[PDB]
Formats: sequence, C-alpha cells, structure tokens
Amino acid sequence: TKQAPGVSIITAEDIAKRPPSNDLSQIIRTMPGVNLTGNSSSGQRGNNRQIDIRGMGPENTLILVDGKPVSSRNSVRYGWRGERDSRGDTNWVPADQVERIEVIRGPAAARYGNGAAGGVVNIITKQAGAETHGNLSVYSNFPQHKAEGASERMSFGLNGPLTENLSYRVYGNIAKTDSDDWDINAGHESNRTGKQAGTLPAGREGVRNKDIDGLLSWRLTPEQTLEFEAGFSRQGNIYTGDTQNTNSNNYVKQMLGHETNRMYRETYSVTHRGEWDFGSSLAYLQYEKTRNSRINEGLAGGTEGIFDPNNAGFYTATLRDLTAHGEVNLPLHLGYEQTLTLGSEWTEQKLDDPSSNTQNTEEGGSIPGLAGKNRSSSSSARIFSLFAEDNIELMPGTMLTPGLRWDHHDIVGDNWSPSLNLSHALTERVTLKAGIARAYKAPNLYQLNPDYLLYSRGQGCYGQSTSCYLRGNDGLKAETSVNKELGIEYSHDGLVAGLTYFRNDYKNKIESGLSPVDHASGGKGDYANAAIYQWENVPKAVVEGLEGTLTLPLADGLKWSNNLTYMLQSKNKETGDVLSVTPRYTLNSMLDWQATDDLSLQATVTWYGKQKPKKYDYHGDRVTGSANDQLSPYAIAGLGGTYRLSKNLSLGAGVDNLFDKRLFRAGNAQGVVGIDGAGAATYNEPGRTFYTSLTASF
Ligand SMILES: [Fe+3]
Repeated sequence: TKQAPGVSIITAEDIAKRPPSNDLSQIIRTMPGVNLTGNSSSGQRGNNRQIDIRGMGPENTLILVDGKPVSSRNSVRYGWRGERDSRGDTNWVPADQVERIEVIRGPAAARYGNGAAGGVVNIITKQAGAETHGNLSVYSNFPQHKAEGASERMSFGLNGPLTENLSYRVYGNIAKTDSDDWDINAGHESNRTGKQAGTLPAGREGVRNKDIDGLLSWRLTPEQTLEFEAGFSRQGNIYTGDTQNTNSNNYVKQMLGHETNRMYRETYSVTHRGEWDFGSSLAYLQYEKTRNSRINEGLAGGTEGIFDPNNAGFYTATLRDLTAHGEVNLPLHLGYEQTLTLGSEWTEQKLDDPSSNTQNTEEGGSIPGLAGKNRSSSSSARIFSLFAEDNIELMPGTMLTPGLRWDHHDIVGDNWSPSLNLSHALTERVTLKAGIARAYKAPNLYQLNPDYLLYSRGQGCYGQSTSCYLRGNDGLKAETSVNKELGIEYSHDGLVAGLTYFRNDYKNKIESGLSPVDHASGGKGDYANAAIYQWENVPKAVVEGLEGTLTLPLADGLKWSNNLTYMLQSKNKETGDVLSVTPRYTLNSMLDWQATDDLSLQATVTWYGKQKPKKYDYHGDRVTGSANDQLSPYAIAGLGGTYRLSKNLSLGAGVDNLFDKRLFRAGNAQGVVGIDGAGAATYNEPGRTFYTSLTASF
C-alpha cells in the first residue's frame, strides 16, 4: 500500500491521476502529516509556501532526488522572520519524469541527518529498463478567471542500453506557470493609508522551467555498477509585485511581468553500486552549483525584501554544495536475525552572497567586531557523519531498528542522533508501530555568519520602539527535536485503516532574538546607539498532531481513499505564540473508478480546517484589528479522468476546484505603519481550473 505509520509513497500512476500544474508540492502536500506553509508566522512571502512535515517548517524538510540532496534554496536570503523569497526545491524534477516519491516523516527520518527533523522527501526518477523506452508528456490548464496564471508543461524521457554493460537515461522538460495578475488581490487587500495607500499584496509568482538531465549506467562487473549523470535546470520567475512587507516603489511597477530572479542549478553526480556475497554497497559524489541571480534588495526594516533603487541591477549569490556518501549493508545470522548498515557522509556548503552583508552602521552606530563596509561575501560549513542501523527481527513479523548517527559540524560541533523504531505485527492484519528519535538541524549560513546584519528603526524590534540591529551568531547550538510517534494500522485485502499520533519536542529552535545582547555607539538622531539582537536558540517548543488514513474497496473497480492530518498544537514555549500557521486539519479524499479496461475516472475533495494567525507582532504586543482575521474551513473538489486510447497513447482531462472556492492574499499577518494586517489571509487560493494531459510512451 501507499501509507504506513510514518511513511507515504506516491506512484507515477498517482501523479498521472492527479497531475500537478508544475511544482510537485501540489501532490506531495496531500500526504498525511504534510502541509503547505511558510517557515514562520510573519506572512511574508505568503504565496511562496513549501512542503511542511508535521508542523516543523519547510526548513526541516529534506528534499532528495534519487537519494542526493537538494540545497539550492539555501542560496536565498534568510529573512528576519525566517522566510526566504524562494519557491522551494520541489520544482527541480518535472512531474511526468518521476517514477515515485517517498515521504518519510518523524523518527523514521532522523537517520537521514541534518534537516530531517520534520521529514524527508525523496523524488525518484524513472530509470532505464532492459530495453529502450521513451515518453512524451504534455499538460496544460485553463483557469476560469483570467487573473490567475495558467501552467503549460512539456517533458520527454528516453532510456535504454547501449552496450551490454552500459545503459542510459535522459529527460528534458520545459514548463511555464504564468504569474497571477498584479491586481488580482485588489479589493481584498488590507487597509492601506498614508504613504502605503494603494500598495497591493501580490498574487502567485510565476516561473519558467528549463530542466535537462542525462544518465549513464555502467555495470562493469556482475556485482558492480557505476553511474554518471548531469543536470542543468533554470527557473526564471515572472514578478507580480511581491515584497516582504507588501510595500511598493517605482522599481517594482517597472518589473511587473519581467524576470527579477533566476536560478541556474547544475548537478553532476558519480554513483557506484556493488552487491555480492556479504551484501550490498552504495557510494556517490554530487556537486551542486546554484546561481541565484536577482535584483538587489534593501536590508533595513520596511526596505527589507524590496527592490532597492539606490543600487539597481542584478547581483548573483552563488552556492557550491558538495555531497559525498557511502554505505554498505550486512545480513547477520546470530542470536537474533538482524541486518546491519554501515555508512559515512561528508558535505560542504560554500555560499557567496555579495548583497546580504552590506547593511552599514551609519544610522544605528558601529557594532564592535563588525566592519561597516566591505564585509566578506563568503560563508561556509561542513558536516562529516558516521552512522549504523541495526534492522532486527526478534520474531517473524516483528521488527526493531536502533541506530546511531554522529555528525561533526566544523563550527557548532558534535551531534549524537539516537533513533529507535519498532514495528509489531499484533495480527496478520494489524500492525502497531512506535518510534522515538532525536533529529538534527544545523544552523544555516545566514543565522551563523556574524557579518549578516539587518536593521530597523524600531518596528521590528522585540520589546521596544527604538532602532535596533539583528546579527548572526556563530556560537549557536544546533536544533534538536525528539520525535515521538505511536500508531496502529489495519491492512487486509485492499482495506487499510490507520491512525498515528506524533509529538515532536523541539529543543533549541533558532529564531530572531528577544533580549538585546549589546548596544552600538554612533548614528544619526533618534536612531543612534541602536540595540543589538542576535539569532538565539529558543529553549523549548512543541508540535503535536494526528495522522490518519482509510482506504475502502467499495467494489472491485472502485476505490475510496482518505488521508487525514490534524494539528493539535504548535507552540513556541518561550514566547507562547504559534511557530507555523497550518490548517487545523486537512482531509484529502479520492474516489478512483476504473470505469472500463481503457478508462478511469477520479473524484477528489480536500477539506481544509480553520487557520489562526500569530498572537504577537514583531514587538511582542498582542495584535489588534484585522490582524486577528482567521480563515474559515473550506473545501476544494475536483473531477478528472485518464482515457487510454492505446498501449502507446493516453489522454487525461479534468477540473480542479469544481465549486470555484477562492481565497485572496490581503497582506502579512500583522499591521504596520499604513498597512493594516491580514491575519491568516496570506495566500491566494486558485479558482476553478480546467486541464488536459497527453502521454505518448513506448
Ligand atoms: Fe521600520
């Protein structure tokens, strides 16, 4: 099946039956314990929501492609409120070239290491077979309302052998999601008066996609295979007015419909696979060069996250990420029938950002130890890891899996990650599963680097109205989370029913500081001698919720499937406020009717629960007025089908959001000078949308 306590699988047939518009987050989010949200409660960049697992934030959601990590979004500025102006790392592989997607959540994912506190998403691509095969896929949607941007997607795949010890696979994809119109949120915007009059919260950022990848599989011996593959990906956007604080200037209005940020992503990887008497072996090297070229942006209060016209033009943040890994596997026949995996892993993250370390100290005063101008554009860190997994069978069916992962981070230090996962067959139909593990999140190179500096004249400062600075902190402790999961599941004859309770105890979550650690000297007027905050380690935090699934075979050709997330609590224990805004529940329901041998119709409905914004503003004072707005529960229904016309060609068509339920971004969560708050109305929900698909394959 596709659901077990902690794990979920998405097949290629699953993707073809609920086709994404462009980004795979559309289909990944429908899994239990998975939401689409930002990394904090600011509402900033609210239309750029990424995959969140169990309310731990997208920053704790490790994206893999065939086991190799994706770190491209680390090349984007990590804002004061923990929000990069990034669309996530799920749009790198085209939808119709994915074989399957694995989603590992909670304690079963801590073994993967740094950034797996929420979970792990492994995007697995279709490989070459014993023959030569190829495919051609075309998706195109048509929203009822013209303001919402439409998506068009064309991809191909091609695979096969060349010699008798050499195989290959290539795929190319070209896709475009039109941006929402600039004025799509007009009339729904928050109250805007004074200098901020007319400023609109923006719709969904558009994107152009150029993806190219080719693979060479060389099986030199019976037991040994060596693979080379290279990837070239480009993502240019279509700007529609998005700024951090929903303010606007003239540089913005000039760039509407223009390309203000482009991500070149380059990936080369040498993979080796070996399998013999004693067991199996795997080791790879990957180099990921990300170039994040975008228009320069200010770094001070309201000018944070807006096109800075004093320094017009593009800069280029460059991210060289190097990951090498290797593991061997061992079946053991001892006092208990077990399996043993032994592996190591090394990563290097080089970050060149010529624009984030530029905020000077002429208005708040010089900071001792921090130069005012020409600070280094470079940040870097490395983690070396060793690990071992003991997959034990105590008695046939029942399984126990303790494991230890050790990481040495060249700035923060040592981390011991002890995982223990238990699966008990209480019956041939019922399985109880429990697990507890202490996951790992090393600070990102913006929270670390003490040359990274943001400034505010007071509005963003916690516990005052005077000007203040926020600064990096290279003494930070890593984020650690104890992820308790306990679940049970019944599985027999297509009938599956399961419920799981998770409670991740979130120790040392990095966030913007609360108490000032210093004060500067110098500056201008009322702003001089501004206080100094640094990125802290929030002592304790908690997330808690429920994961459920129920699949009933109504008839032989009919299947009713259900996935349920219910978020019980998400609390920053130090401040008390929420740490992430997710719906109270999410219930996805699909009815899969196999109408004929050569036809299949699908009906989908997704219930979203209530959504509550944050209690306290950037000051820490309880918000007032329209910043308390909540989003009411609502549902999105859809119909679709896939009409097979031959063993070579297939056609799909359907409608998303049958009832045209629409939501509009009104701004960020809280109010500021001139711009009232928007509360939970931080994103645009798309309306009724028709779509069609085409797949030719041999
Ligand atoms: Fe300000």
